[PDB]
Amino acid sequence: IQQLEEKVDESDVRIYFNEKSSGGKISIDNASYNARKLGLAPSSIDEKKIKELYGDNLTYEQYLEYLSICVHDKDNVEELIKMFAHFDNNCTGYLTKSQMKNILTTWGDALTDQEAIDALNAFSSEDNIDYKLFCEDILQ
Amino acid sequence: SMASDMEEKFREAFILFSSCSDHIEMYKFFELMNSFGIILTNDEKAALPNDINMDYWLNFAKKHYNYEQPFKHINNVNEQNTNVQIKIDNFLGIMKALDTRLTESDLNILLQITNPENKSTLNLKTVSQKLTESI
Amino acid sequence: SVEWENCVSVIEAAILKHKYKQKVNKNIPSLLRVQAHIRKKMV
Repeated sequence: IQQLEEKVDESDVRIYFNEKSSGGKISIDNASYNARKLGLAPSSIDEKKIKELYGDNLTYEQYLEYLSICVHDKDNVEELIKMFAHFDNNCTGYLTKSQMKNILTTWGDALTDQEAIDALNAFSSEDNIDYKLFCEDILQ
Repeated sequence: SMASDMEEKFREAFILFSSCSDHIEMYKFFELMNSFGIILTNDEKAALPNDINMDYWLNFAKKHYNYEQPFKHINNVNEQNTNVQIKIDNFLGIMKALDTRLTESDLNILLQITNPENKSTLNLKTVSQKLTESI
Repeated sequence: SVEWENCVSVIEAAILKHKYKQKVNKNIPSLLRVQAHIRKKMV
């Protein structure tokens, strides 16, 4: 795919594989770690799609396919804020750290309390979080 | 444990009914507990705090939930009216008669979980079973 | 009948909870993208 070659460093794709491969194959967990190091953002949907095709352990070529489905070109602040907008009861565009922690740890590919509180402290030292800004920061 | 595995669904439901607040309005707390089949006596209601938070709810839920028959109060009417195949119409009549907060559209969601497609005979023991299945 | 009042309280409330659940599920695909980008930022 011409969308993959443009977004990721082709040498770092080969190298990150060598950093984690074993018997000519890489584990899905490691392929997702590599994808994140390359600046992609796989979800459990992307892990389920490649597992149905190839199983737990990926050849180099299977690994290149996995990186192509991890691209997610459509992602912007409008598409990320849908769950925060749902729970914003005062129409202020802010949520407390507790509110975001609960949202991030209850549904979807839930974060742990630590992963969630770390990500939020990394973005701001203040209790009220502009959820539009938070999504801008994690996108860039 | 049955209790620890419920804690996920109890936390989810507090967030949904509080609209992700720290404190839940009392009328919403009554819906929250009723949604898991819990009904208090007026004397137990008098002991509730007015400021209800997630931790209160989680201890309250783990104690008052009926692990074997979550929706006992649906089947406790079966002692009054024994297992009978209420007409899909007669059952809608029983619902709109008793003061209810559920619309005809909400009645369809109830039909969509319980019927599912038989559109003929409905006993209260299936609707309790269907509603436990969708916890 | 208190037994009837009980029975409808629990049915209305259980449908309410289902409606609230099916409306947050509409937003989960979105939330997976937030979680995905957080996991990427923090790798």
